Amino acid sequence: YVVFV
Amino acid sequence: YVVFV
Amino acid sequence: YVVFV
Amino acid sequence: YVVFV
Amino acid sequence: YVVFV
Amino acid sequence: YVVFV
Amino acid sequence: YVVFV
Amino acid sequence: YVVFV
Amino acid sequence: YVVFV
Amino acid sequence: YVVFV
Amino acid sequence: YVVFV
Amino acid sequence: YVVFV
Repeated sequence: YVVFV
Repeated sequence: YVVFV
Repeated sequence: YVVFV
Repeated sequence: YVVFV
Repeated sequence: YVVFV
Repeated sequence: YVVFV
Repeated sequence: YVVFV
Repeated sequence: YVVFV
Repeated sequence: YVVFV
Repeated sequence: YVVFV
Repeated sequence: YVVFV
Repeated sequence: YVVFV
C-alpha cells in the first residue's frame, strides 16, 4: 500500500 | 491524492 | 488498484 | 479523477 | 476497469 | 467522461 | 485505447 | 493480455 | 497506463 | 505481471 | 509507478 | 517483486 497526499 | 494498493 | 485525484 | 482497477 | 473524469 | 470496462 | 487479448 | 491507455 | 499480464 | 503508470 | 511481479 | 515509485 502506498499513499501520497 | 494518489493510492496504489 | 490505482487512483489519482 | 482517474482509476485503474 | 478504467475511468477518466 | 470515459470508461473502458 | 489498445487491447490485445 | 496487454492494454495501452 | 500500460499493463502486461 | 508488469504495470507502468 | 512501476511494478514487476 | 519489484516496485519503483
